[PDB]
Amino acid sequence: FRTISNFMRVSDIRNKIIFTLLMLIVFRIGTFIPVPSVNTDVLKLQDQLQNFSIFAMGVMPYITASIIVQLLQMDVVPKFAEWSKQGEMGRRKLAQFTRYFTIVLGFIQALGMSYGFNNLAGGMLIQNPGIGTYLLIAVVLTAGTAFLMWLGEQITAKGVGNGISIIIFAGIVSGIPTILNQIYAQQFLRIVRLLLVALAVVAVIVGVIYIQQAFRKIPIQYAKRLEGRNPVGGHSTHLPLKVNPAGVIPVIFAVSFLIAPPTIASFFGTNDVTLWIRRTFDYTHPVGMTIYVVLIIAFTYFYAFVQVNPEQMADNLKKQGGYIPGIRPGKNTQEYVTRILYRLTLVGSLFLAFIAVLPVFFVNFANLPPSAQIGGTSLLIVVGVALETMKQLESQLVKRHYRGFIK
Amino acid sequence: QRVTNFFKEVVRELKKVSWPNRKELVNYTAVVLATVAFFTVFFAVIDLGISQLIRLVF
Amino acid sequence: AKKTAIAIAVALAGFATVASYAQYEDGCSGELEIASGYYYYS
Amino acid sequence: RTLNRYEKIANDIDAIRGDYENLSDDALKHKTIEFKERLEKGATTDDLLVEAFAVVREASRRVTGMFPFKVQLMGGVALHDGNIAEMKTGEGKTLTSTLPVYLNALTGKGVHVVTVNEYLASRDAEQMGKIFEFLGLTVGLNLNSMSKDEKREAYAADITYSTNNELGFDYLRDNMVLYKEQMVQRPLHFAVIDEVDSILIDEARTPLIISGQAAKSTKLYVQANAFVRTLKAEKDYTYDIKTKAVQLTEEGMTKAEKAFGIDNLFDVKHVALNHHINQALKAHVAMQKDVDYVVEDGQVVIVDSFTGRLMKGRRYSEGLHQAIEAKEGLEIQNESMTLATITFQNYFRMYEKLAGMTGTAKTEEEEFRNIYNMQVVTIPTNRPVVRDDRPDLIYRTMEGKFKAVAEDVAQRYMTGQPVLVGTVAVETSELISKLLKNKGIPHQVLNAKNHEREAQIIEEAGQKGAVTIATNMAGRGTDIKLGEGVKELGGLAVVGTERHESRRIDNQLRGRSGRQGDPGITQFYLSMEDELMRRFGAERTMAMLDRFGMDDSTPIQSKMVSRAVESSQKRVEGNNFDSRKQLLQYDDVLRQQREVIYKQRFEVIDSENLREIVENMIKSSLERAIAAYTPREELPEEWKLDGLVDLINTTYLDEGALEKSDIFGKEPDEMLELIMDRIITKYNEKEEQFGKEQMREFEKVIVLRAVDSKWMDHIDAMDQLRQGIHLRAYAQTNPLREYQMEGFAMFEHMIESIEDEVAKFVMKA
Ligand SMILES: Nc1ncnc2c1ncn2[C@@H]1O[C@H](COP(=O)(O)OP(=O)(O)O)[C@@H](O)[C@H]1O
Ligand SMILES: [Mg+2]
Repeated sequence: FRTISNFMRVSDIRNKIIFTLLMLIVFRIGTFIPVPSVNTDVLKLQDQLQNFSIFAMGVMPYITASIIVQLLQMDVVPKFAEWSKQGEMGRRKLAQFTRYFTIVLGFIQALGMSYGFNNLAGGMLIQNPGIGTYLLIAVVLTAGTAFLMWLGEQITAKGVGNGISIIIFAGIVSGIPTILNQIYAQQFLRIVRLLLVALAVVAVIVGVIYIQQAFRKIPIQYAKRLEGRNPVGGHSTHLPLKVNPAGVIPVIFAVSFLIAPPTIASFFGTNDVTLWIRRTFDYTHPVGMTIYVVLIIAFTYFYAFVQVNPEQMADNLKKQGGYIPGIRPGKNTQEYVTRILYRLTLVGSLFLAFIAVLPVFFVNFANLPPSAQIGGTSLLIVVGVALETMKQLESQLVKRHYRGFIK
Repeated sequence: QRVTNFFKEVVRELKKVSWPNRKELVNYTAVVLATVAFFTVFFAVIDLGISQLIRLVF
Repeated sequence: AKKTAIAIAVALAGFATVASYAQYEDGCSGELEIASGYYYYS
Repeated sequence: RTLNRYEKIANDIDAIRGDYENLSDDALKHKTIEFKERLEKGATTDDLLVEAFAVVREASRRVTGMFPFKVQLMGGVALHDGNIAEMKTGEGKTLTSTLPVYLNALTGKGVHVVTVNEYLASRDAEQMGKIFEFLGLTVGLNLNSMSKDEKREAYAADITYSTNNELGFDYLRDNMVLYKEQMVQRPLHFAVIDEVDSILIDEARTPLIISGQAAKSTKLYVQANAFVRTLKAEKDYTYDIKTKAVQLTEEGMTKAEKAFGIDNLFDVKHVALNHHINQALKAHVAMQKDVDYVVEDGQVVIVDSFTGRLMKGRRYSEGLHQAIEAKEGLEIQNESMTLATITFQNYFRMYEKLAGMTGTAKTEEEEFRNIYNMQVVTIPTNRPVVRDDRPDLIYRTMEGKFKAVAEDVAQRYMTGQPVLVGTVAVETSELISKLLKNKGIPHQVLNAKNHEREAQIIEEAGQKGAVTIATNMAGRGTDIKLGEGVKELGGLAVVGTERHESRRIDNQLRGRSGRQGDPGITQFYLSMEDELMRRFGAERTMAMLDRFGMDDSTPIQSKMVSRAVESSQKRVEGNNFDSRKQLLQYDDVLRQQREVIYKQRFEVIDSENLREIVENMIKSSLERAIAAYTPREELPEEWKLDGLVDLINTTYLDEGALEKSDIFGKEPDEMLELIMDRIITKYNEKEEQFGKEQMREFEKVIVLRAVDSKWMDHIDAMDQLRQGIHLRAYAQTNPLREYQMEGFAMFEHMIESIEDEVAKFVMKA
């Protein structure tokens, strides 16, 4: 195709995309190498009824550490409030504290994964279940996490785009070749059902891009024009608000807050109230499904009002610059944009709930393998990073040529 | 009732969002299917290659 | 207010670690989100 | 090593200086002629380096008696290599500028030399044009007083001296000529720059804006400022002193709508009125008189807080200088549409080769490599700097700080050596004056409101027994002199009121004393109650560890806190470097668009067969018109070709000159070929009665007025779009990327509108 040919004729951009493909090669050979424990054959023979590697935890502690620091910017903390107030070196100090917090958080959660393996099965235990080889496993898992985030730091500077998001893309789409190898190993519904499934996948990708790439343009007008000097100028200044501002963070919240009550269900008592609360807090069946939907909606509202907070934005438009036509730049603009976010994050909430409940209500009506992942996080991450990378790359060909009036 | 006129408010505000057009929609769909197919066949080729290489090194 | 967000962040990190003792439904991931000049006339 | 290369070239120049003696003025002009003919006969400038610098060295000896040291020779080689030769104050920077100017002037193009003001331009032009016109090279000179014929004679000479402002205004007025014989500058070859740290770093985003045809209306300015003189502080407007961000509150907004008699202030109808209210309110709340400007004879003159000096020629932007002139009852120069605009970094970016000496370029060396790809060579001095640059005595309580400032200058003045202290603002100079008058010490105060006696005070301020208080802590052209007694004492003593956020101003203050190997002592009596320690406030630890060991805040000569405040300077300057590195790549968009359309306007005014390019513009306009009214994907025979033939009959052809069936049902390529053949026939029919002269004058005035008007509109619209692109981050997009894409879309729409205007006006004469 001629777009890939246009990137083929530009040596610097094709050097950067070859750099990204080689860093994904580094990511792959980091995934294929085994762990120092001996239970790799055990998890191969069992199947635990996801996989396990040195990159098994992934960036998930760095995501939740970024969410922890962006929640403790809301309170009265003079330290982090002043680091956020400081423009550049407060941001770097904040990011380095976030790196320290995610490496200690991954270090304790790898120990938690070892303890959960011991409480799960007696085959995936180690020869010293209480003697500290778990610290060595935690150090090598956090070393893998540090290697992949340093890989992301390399590929966000020398490579194409958002370095964390490209390797998360790479990890999340690396299982669909196993799924498409499994689909005809289980197939033998002959084809009509498979073309209907492919049509529904293309239709839900059209739905997710039509919801995701949709902005609400509030036209802000800086006062710094002399209207008696020139004819009318800028319509090109506005405030873009998304339909779904939150992202996948509410879906990850609902995963966290519906897998946390199964620890209380992993009490040693295993009582009848334990089996009943485990039967109510599971979302493959409606009693957990409605809790999952309502908790997604609640935390979409919460994380919208965290990251696109109307009071901080209304103060940033009051201090340096200008206003919205008809609306005073104080608290009236904050009330106006709070109304706007009330009307947008409802649709973003319903969207995340619908797309996060598609896999359960999809594998039922298409009884084809239960490990297949389309929908929810599995769909939004791949589609958002995939088209954001091309929207980053196609902004160079417009830089390349200025075709004047003489030609 | 707050619910009915609030629903009217939401359905009137959603007609002011800058939705993608049909041609940019199908451009985005084509490029996202191209990227997902390109990276899944790149990952299948590297699966086969690294599997043969770890067969070689045993 | 402020201690409400403190409690939400602490309970979030807490139940994140609690679900992260197992995380048996994993494979999901996450993407975070004065002026002078020299003027001259004619 | 570059310094080994410089010293071996200096030794070669000294050996061939031993070769060169007792010739004639006729022999040296013959040397000039033979170096020019050797450059004509295949040889390059680097080959003739040693002989040319020997000729300039001996000629400077003959003319002015002063003989260049090898330090000046290695600095001249480092200036000829295209990069910057940093060398300290008092070492002859103009007579090390005189060497690569002569070497790059023998080629025959136009060498420029940049100073900071017309007085230093005239001084250097006289005392170096003696040396240059000892050898036959005609040296011009440039002012804003000269007319275009005198300026064309100046640039048409071999070597021109001027300021940076006049070079910039001559470039932007050569890009608005109507004929190639009106423009004054040659192709831009070379420029050494005096004080590169001020001309390419501090003044590196200052717009040389050429305005035109003012609006001629004082009415809204005087109404807005007469209204805002009736407001009360913290009841009608917030004001925070750390960042001048004066802004109305809702009762102030309501009484503004009351007094101006309007329904809503924050509407689209009252944008200019809202602008004039905010600028008058910023003018007489934020801008205090003798700390932010100074009134002179009929005009406001800007003072800043970075440097203590005041800028003569500047104006404030966005309509604030008019609000200051309206709050002081003066007469106002009105506002206009800008016709052109360049900065100092773009102007000196688009030369061919440039260089220039300075005093302080290390932090700005790691700046300069990113922008002008020039190194900074630290030139080793002639005589070693023997003055004492002692570490700074730091302690809290600014009253006690000023007390030991007064005690220090008192115990200096008991011995009798002069002391030049360095203040930042006017009020700290006032407090030092009130202390030193109460100590019985006579002195002289030199500020932004006592600036008429600057030459005499800086003349007699180095002599024995004279205390002076200077506000400009970086002295560019002002030179202290000292003879008897002061050399027998410890030279001029320097006292720093504070330590700046930039080390360059501090080093410029330190470099006033140790000139040409003379004694000196400097101090920076620094506080903890100042803005630098407020920005770098780790208050509790340092405050307690210097608080338990105190006696009325006794001074602490602390090397660890000296390195800590050096690290504080490095943090502030890293932040400044990152800010300039962001704003540069925001500026490169309009830089590239301006270079493209200035090159194409010079192609319009330079070439002689322009029927081809006007035919191409009419072809592109006509092709876009038929592509608009013929949908590319839709089937034919619904394409509203009646509207298309109406558009052609009202734009290109006459009213009844194009019919219905002759383009009916055919393809767009052949129908645009038919319509372009018909406009070529109409074009020759229109041409044939004034075929050669008046067709070309009419063509050129239509094309140039269309380019000028659409470029004025595009400057305005890119300004507004760069104002409003920072709000794009509230949808996680990249603001730089959306700026780079929408500036390109707007520039292509601009070129489409240029071609439409040129086509319409040349086809409807
Ligand atoms: N080789 C030399 N021999 C004698 N005097 C010199 C020599 N070089 C420079 N000077 C004198 O030193 C003075 C330095 O003034 P200036 O060059 O303006 O200072 P700066 O180099 O700090 O700009 C000049 O007036 C000049 O006459
Ligand atoms: Mg000088």
